[PDB]
Amino acid sequence: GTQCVNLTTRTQLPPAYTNSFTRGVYYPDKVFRSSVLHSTQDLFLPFFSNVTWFHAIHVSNGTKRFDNPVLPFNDGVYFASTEKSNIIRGWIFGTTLDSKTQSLLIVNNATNVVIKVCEFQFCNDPFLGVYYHKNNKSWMESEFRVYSSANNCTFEYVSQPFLMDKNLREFVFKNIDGYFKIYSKHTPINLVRDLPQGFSALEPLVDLPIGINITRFQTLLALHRSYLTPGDSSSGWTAGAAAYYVGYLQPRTFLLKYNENGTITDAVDCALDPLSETKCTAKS
Amino acid sequence: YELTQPPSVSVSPGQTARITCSGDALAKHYAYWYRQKPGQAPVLVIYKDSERPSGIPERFSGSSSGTTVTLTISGVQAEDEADYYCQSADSIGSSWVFGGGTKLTVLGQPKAAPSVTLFPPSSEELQANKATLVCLISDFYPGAVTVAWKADSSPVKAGVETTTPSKQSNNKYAASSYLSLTPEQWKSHRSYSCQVTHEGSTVEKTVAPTE
Amino acid sequence: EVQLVESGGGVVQPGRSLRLSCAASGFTFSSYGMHWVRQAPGKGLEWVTVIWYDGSNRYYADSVKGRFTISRDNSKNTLYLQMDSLRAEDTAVYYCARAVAGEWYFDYWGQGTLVTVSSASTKGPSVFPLAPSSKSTSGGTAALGCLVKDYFPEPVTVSWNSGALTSGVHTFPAVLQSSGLYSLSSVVTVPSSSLGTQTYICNVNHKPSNTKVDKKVEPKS
Ligand SMILES: *[C@@H]1O[C@H](CO[C@@H]2O[C@@H](C)[C@@H](O)[C@@H](O)[C@@H]2O)[C@@H](O[C@@H]2O[C@H](CO)[C@@H](O[C@@H]3O[C@H](CO[C@H]4O[C@H](CO)[C@@H](O)[C@H](O)[C@@H]4O)[C@@H](O)[C@H](O)[C@@H]3O)[C@H](O)[C@H]2NC(C)=O)[C@H](O)[C@H]1NC(C)=O
Ligand SMILES: *[C@@H]1O[C@H](CO[C@@H]2O[C@@H](C)[C@@H](O)[C@@H](O)[C@@H]2O)[C@@H](O[C@@H]2O[C@H](CO)[C@@H](O[C@@H]3O[C@H](CO)[C@@H](O)[C@H](O)[C@@H]3O)[C@H](O)[C@H]2NC(C)=O)[C@H](O)[C@H]1NC(C)=O
Ligand SMILES: *[C@@H]1O[C@H](CO[C@@H]2O[C@@H](C)[C@@H](O)[C@@H](O)[C@@H]2O)[C@@H](O[C@@H]2O[C@H](CO)[C@@H](O[C@@H]3O[C@H](CO)[C@@H](O)[C@H](O)[C@@H]3O)[C@H](O)[C@H]2NC(C)=O)[C@H](O)[C@H]1NC(C)=O
Ligand SMILES: *[C@@H]1O[C@H](CO[C@@H]2O[C@@H](C)[C@@H](O)[C@@H](O)[C@@H]2O)[C@@H](O)[C@H](O)[C@H]1NC(C)=O
Ligand SMILES: *[C@@H]1O[C@H](CO[C@@H]2O[C@@H](C)[C@@H](O)[C@@H](O)[C@@H]2O)[C@@H](O)[C@H](O)[C@H]1NC(C)=O
Ligand SMILES: *[C@@H]1O[C@H](CO)[C@@H](O)[C@H](O)[C@H]1NC(C)=O
Ligand SMILES: *[C@@H]1O[C@H](CO)[C@@H](O)[C@H](O)[C@H]1NC(C)=O
Ligand SMILES: OC[C@@H](O)[C@H](O)[C@@H](O)CO
Repeated sequence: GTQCVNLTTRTQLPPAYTNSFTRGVYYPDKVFRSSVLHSTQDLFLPFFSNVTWFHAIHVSNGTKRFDNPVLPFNDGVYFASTEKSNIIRGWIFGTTLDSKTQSLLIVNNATNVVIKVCEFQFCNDPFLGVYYHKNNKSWMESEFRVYSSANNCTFEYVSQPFLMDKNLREFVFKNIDGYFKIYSKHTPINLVRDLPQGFSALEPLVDLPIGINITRFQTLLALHRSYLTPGDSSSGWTAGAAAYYVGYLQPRTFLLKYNENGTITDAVDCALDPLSETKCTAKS
Repeated sequence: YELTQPPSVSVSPGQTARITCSGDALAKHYAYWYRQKPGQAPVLVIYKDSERPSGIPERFSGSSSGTTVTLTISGVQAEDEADYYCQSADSIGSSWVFGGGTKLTVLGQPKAAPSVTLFPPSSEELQANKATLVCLISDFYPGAVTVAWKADSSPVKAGVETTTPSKQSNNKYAASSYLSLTPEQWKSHRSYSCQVTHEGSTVEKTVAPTE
Repeated sequence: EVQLVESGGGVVQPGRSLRLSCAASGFTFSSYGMHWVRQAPGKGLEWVTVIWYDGSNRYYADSVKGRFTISRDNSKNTLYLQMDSLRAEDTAVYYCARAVAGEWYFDYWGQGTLVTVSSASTKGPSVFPLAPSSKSTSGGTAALGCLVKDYFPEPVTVSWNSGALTSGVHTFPAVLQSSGLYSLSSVVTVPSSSLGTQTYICNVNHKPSNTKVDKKVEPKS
């Protein structure tokens, strides 16, 4: 394992609230469909659903604040972020998030993604370190500060990075019948505060044969060396990009519009309103 | 994590002194340079390899190159003779590290030969069943001497305690050396000698129990 | 404006404990991380420990890990270092220093406090006269002195004739012997013609043992 760092400040950062508009839709399956409208019941992000915007770290005076909370998982999670800074590197999923139970660790870095399932003893304020190498004049990984120890490991997976390099990243996480399923999409945008209007379905990223309870998760962040000085001020980092959006999936019935190339271009939340209930009864 | 700098650098007045610091960490992070004069807290001279604090004159410039950073002092003057330390911190902010330090010596001071005074044991100490010979060495420069004691003509092997040289108010150096004997040892030899070697010159004083 | 003042240093046997304090003024103490750095006599700078602005995090050099505890009371603007299980190798001037905000160096330093770790026990000196000798002095003069032997800890003070005699006085730095005790010598050069008429007395003061000696230094017979 590694040593742990106490980052959470006495002064917390307040969450904001926004809507999902019509986002969070994803290809429920790998079945090809073309020029057709398909009805399916599954865990979807209801339209205009309650969404929370968290700021994990901030520099004001230059005062430091940190509040990177452990959130519930409920029936599934919609996660989104806007950052060109590669600050968000992954997530931790599990129940107790300590050595008493298994937990899922998903970490990205420049070269690969690592996914592990272990009895982890997690730091209260987990994170990854990065610093600016002055001779190579570039950013590099410093030290993991995520967990104190890890045993009983039952799953390890390595592949290519997907969080690395006006860019909206969207993820949906489900934990069903032993599989942790991840869907994602990258979209370019010109909006700052609120989730953009428009439609974009998320493509299947990976199904993982994990087989564990998940009731909570926490985001993993990469912090600059600049931020770890012993003072309360951080002059060497415009940390405002370290924020993310969280909504939650619900069992809903949706109509999905597949165009002639098999792409989902529109959807209907049948329970949203009478008009949608009508389009679902009519099936057109 | 460890920072290696040479223990001593000698330069002449007006010339440029260059003090190097090397270590793998220095390729990753900034280095910082401090000056310390005898009996004083260190003082920051260079930060972030090359930047000067407001109080630091332009004669101090910092450079870097791979795993080595360099403090350059142009126009070296007598007041710059001091110890200079390089410093860094690790990646994760858990550790700070100093180099071993470099003594910067400003040359141009002439050699000064030591004056040597040797006192025998006092009668009062002999009455206390102890015996100390006292060899006092003063007004010498460079501050480096070798002291040897002899019983009759044979070098003593033990009982000798010698100070490191210390800078006097007049910028020359002083030292003392003490030889501890039993009264029997003192009285059973014909004489004892303190021999002081400095810069290839030897001064030898000798005392005898007879007196 | 900014001031850092150390206190709590002194002389202690190995294995015992000691608590250093640093009283800060002239800046918003709580906004700055604080360091202790030490320096063994004749040796270089060794980083010892750091504490964050709010105490949330603490880091110690490996040499002191497990033995020393850094802490702070921001309401009193005071930084502390608790040194337990002291070892001889902890002998050093301990400096308090401020971590520059926004970088990795030290922008302000305390005046330092001396910590001496030694198994020697407090002992007052024996004082012996060094009877006058003209063998190593200039013409018409003689050198006489006092040997202040086997005392602990430092310092001793030596005056001559209660401070009336200052010209020609040289008090030498002490030797620290293998026994753990200090010895030093004080010699004054005086006119040879005075020896039969001027009485010479060295006033030796060792406050740690509450010892004073006034030694009369007579010519040999
Ligand atoms: C559904 O997919 C088809 C086929 O495209 C392939 O499959 C998709 C899924 C992607 O992977 C593509 O990258 C693949 O190439 C798309 O085909 C469109 O066809 C029309 C023409 O019917 C294109 O519009 C024209 O393109 C001309 C350029 O020549 C091209 O067409 C000729 C046909 O003779 C062909 O010989 C040549 O090799 C080229 O392929 C151009 O001169 C003309 O003015 C006009 O622009 C159109 O560009 C094609 N689409 C793309 C993306 O290239 C469908 O468009 C796609 N539908 C949807 C809704 O996405
Ligand atoms: C991105 O991250 C990977 C994975 O890092 C590993 O897993 C993480 C979850 C954390 O637990 C890390 O602490 C952990 O290292 C990095 O790849 C890893 O690099 C290390 C260092 O080179 C490898 O360790 C070595 O393995 C060899 C095996 O032959 C031993 O001989 C060595 O003594 C040493 O133990 C480790 O195997 C390697 N793992 C993988 C899966 O590649 C990767 O470097 C990092 N990217 C960057 C840019 O740093
Ligand atoms: C990160 O924070 C934890 C928790 O410490 C708690 O929060 C801090 C902000 C302070 O208010 C602490 O006073 C508070 O407990 C640190 O872990 C804790 O460290 C202290 C100091 O080492 C431990 O106290 C000691 O415990 C041992 C027995 O294990 C006794 O012998 C000692 O006399 C002393 O009482 C404390 O047990 C420990 N708590 C836990 C749960 O481990 C942690 O060190 C810190 N990380 C750092 C310093 O970077
Ligand atoms: C769901 O949204 C809640 C906000 O509720 C709305 O705002 C408050 C002030 C009231 O006006 C209420 O009637 C509104 O519906 C959040 O407090 C809550 O944390 C959100 N829950 C989740 C899981 O995102
Ligand atoms: C490692 O695991 C041992 C066996 O635990 C059992 O099997 C694993 C695969 C899980 O299914 C677990 O729930 C089971 O109870 C433990 O006996 C052992 O203590 C574990 N090691 C540590 C350090 O806890
Ligand atoms: C620094 O750059 C050189 C040249 O590209 C490279 O060989 C070296 O590995 C780099 N250093 C690190 C720590 O990556
Ligand atoms: C998942 O949670 C249920 C309780 O809701 C529990 O019965 C089951 O054992 C858990 N699964 C695992 C693998 O622990
Ligand atoms: O699960 C559906 C498959 O991902 C493809 O058929 C989609 O067209 C997206 O690429």
